[PDB]
Amino acid sequence: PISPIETVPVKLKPGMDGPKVKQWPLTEEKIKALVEICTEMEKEGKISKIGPENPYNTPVFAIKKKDSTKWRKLVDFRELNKRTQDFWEVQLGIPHPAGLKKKKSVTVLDVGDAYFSVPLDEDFRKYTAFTIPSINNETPGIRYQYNVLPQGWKGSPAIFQSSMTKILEPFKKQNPDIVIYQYMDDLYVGSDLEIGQHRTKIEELRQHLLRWGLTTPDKKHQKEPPFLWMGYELHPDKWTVQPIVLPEKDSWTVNDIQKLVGKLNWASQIYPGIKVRQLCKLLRGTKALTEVIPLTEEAELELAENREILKEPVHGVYYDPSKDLIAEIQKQGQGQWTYQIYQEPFKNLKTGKYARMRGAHTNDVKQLTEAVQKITTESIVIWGKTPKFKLPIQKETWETWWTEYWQATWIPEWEFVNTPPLVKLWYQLEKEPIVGAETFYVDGAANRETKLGKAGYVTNKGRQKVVPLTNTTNQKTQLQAIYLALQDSGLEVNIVTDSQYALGIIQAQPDKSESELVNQIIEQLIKKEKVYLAWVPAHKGIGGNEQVDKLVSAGI
Amino acid sequence: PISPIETVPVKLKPGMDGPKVKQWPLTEEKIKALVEICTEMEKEGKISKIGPENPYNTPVFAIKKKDSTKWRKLVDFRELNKRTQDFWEVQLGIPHPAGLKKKKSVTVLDVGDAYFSVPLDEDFRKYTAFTIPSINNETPGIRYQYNVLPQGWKGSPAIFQSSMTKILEPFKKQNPDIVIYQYMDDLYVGSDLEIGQHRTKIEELRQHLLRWGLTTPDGYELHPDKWTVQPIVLPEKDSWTVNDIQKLVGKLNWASQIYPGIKVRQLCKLLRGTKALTEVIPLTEEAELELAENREILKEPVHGVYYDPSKDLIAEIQKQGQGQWTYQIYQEPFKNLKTGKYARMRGAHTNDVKQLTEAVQKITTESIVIWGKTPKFKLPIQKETWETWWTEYWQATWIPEWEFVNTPPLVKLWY
Ligand SMILES: C=Cc1cc(N(C)C)nc(S(C)(=O)=O)n1
Repeated sequence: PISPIETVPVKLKPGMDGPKVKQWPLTEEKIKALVEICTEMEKEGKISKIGPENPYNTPVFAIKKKDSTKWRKLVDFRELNKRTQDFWEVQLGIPHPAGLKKKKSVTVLDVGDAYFSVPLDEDFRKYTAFTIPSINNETPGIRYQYNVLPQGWKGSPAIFQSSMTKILEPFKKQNPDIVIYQYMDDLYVGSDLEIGQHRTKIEELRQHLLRWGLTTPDKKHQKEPPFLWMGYELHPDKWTVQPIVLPEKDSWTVNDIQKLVGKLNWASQIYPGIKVRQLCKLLRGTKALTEVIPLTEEAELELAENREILKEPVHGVYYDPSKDLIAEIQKQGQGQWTYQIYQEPFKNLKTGKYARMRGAHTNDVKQLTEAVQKITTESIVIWGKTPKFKLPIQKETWETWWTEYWQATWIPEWEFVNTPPLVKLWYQLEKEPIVGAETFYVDGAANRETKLGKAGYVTNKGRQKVVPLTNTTNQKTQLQAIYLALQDSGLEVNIVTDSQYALGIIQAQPDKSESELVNQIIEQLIKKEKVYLAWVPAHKGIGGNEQVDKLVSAGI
Repeated sequence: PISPIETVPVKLKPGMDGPKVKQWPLTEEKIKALVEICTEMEKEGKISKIGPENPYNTPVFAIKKKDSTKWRKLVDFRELNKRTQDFWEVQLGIPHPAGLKKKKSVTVLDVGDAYFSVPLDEDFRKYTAFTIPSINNETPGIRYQYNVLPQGWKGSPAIFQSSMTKILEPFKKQNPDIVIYQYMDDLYVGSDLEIGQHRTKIEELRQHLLRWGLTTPDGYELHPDKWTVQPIVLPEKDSWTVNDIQKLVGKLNWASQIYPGIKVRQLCKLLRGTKALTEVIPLTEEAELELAENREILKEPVHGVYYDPSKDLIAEIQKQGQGQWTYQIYQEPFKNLKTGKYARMRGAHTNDVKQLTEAVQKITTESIVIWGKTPKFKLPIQKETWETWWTEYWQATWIPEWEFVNTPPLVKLWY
């Protein structure tokens, strides 16, 4: 039926107007499948023919599809969606299995139809009109309009979830021990009542729902140990995710693909590594959501790797509030980090791979710190508390680092886990100039026009170099010159530069970098025993710098 | 209660929409606090439940005040403030008591309990939307909008300012010595009397506010004189190597952007040729002149530096190491209104984020007292870290704006 709830008022966007997209129909086939699906819905009260004529309109490309001889209408609200006011997303994300607690009894009611049982703001139905054509390529024709939350409309899950938390509030009041969680058409009902009393609440609730125009199936799905909520598999002692299969078809209607983005980004909350921010481009605007679309080289690649991650099922335990949460991280494939979150050993709640990397020149300690943060945020979101950490790093490696890092950093309570590759500092710069070391005066220069330059050095021992360069930029030859100095010198060296740029990077202490060059410098750096890098202002005629500057400058 | 007053109408800046700021996740301890609190507030008509037809939101969270206590709500109205900020008159009452910074002590009170009396303009309520989150997204968020003047809104002390002047008139008469500045949600109260006295004339003011129906906690103690600017200073040790002189020159060369009389050439003369870093250089007279000369410019404070009221105040912080933090407050590059340090850390406190959080507050209450404006911060931290931990040490009812930066090699040029 149709819930008696009070409707949510819905405005068209600030200064805007409804969809006047004319239908591109005529098929003489399936135009009969509609008017049958319509006239059924017209009776359930979900729609109704519009009197005093006009206007507005939305498409109705109905796709009966290989559902095994079915007739399905498919209003395309894509254009009406762009004119409907924004709504607030009242959740921070989709719930995560590991965040559930053990309950003696749980039931999962399937709200039947749902969007279809909540009425639409009366003043706003007008903009939801559509059309079914006929023989005579002229009206004739027929024109309906929605009285209830339409399928693809922009406001239909936000409004529907609001209508629901309303309808439940009374029932949650009389029953404070029952926990009801909603998520689309699925409603999870946990409880620590004896199997028998539970089933009775579950009946009282199904009646409340019904008095409010909401029907819930009594034959109940296929409820064995695999009870299904939000596509997770809940067992009294573990949850498991139904491996997702991404079927390969080239009948990739704009729809079929539009449905793929939905499934994939639902999965990224369980599976680490799903990318969908690619094939989205195979959309944008309005381009007939029946118009078979060809797989590109950019999307058909990734979608191909997607099937790979979803390949292997995932599962874990439930959360127990009396114990702490422990997070363990390990280093993997350079910039690849693995982590597990558990409370009792070997009994993981959630596992993941963090990659990202932050900056153009990072290193292991700062990269670890980034992971300790991302993991921390996750723990607050899912369980609302902070975990204790086990980390491949020594109290003294971390200690010397933060205590010699110009920025501010911090990790919560942690414990050294002596494990496989430890995280360590791959070299350190001297704080004082080294005595009896060849003091290298470095510098480069580039001509922003011709793109030519030179990089070179000058020492206090008469050693000199100047290299001519093609297709470089000033700040690149500043790093080039520093590299020279490194590679033409003993294990212990004093370099002196005028590039605050070049000095920034090196002082950070990167061990990995975007630029190959910085890597070569990194390599050279760790091969040395003692290195001290120094800065001085250009063009003050400071001894050493002045000579090097002049030398590389037949470009300037 | 909700005293029968005409809603003072209010309208955002032109061209602008109300706030739509995503909500940060909160710990369970905090969500419980915010659920209780709002529950009382909704009972008392102060706020109302709204649905998702209201596209506007504003982060909420909870802090545990200064020197321990029990939870308090705090609504991060930053986005709504700068979307509404300074409308017409009614603005920041008086152009800030230029005197207050001079007073021997200043005390802070939380008159925020006001504001819940005055209704809020109908057509604005929606812009005040805010949403308590859900652990693991189990239940939907619980959304409320405001019906009365909200605590962090800046438009609140403005609208209430007529009434606060009345309430206070009698007190400022019986006490024309004592200075009283309202900023946002606190009253800054500065006398010259002796501690025991001043702290007495504060309670009188609390009871005086009670007798007019305001009610306060039942902040800090602040000693404005003794916020001494920190003058840039050069190394003293005699035994200059080619290094020491090079640092010396680079610093003076930068510091010559602040003080235009500074000269370097006699020090570059000592460095002619391609010498090694370690090599000790005899300080020539002409140099030791330039150095004593220069040393004695870095002494006298600067001239040509005047607060400009229509311009934002900026504030940079640099981590200096031994629990020490240096900061400068300025409005155009190199023209510093103030510069200070902040220290006092060891053992059960050492925690970059905590110290940086404390410094950010102290710097900010210096600015309120000195100019009646909060500074837009340049924080030497990483977005993620900072956003991850700040509400754990915050104890103030306002929130300055901030940006995230990589401190340059100028940590050196200050200390
Ligand atoms: C495509 C959306 C979507 C949505 C969804 N939910 C929201 C349970 N589940 C799936 S599934 C069956 O593929 O795991 N997909």
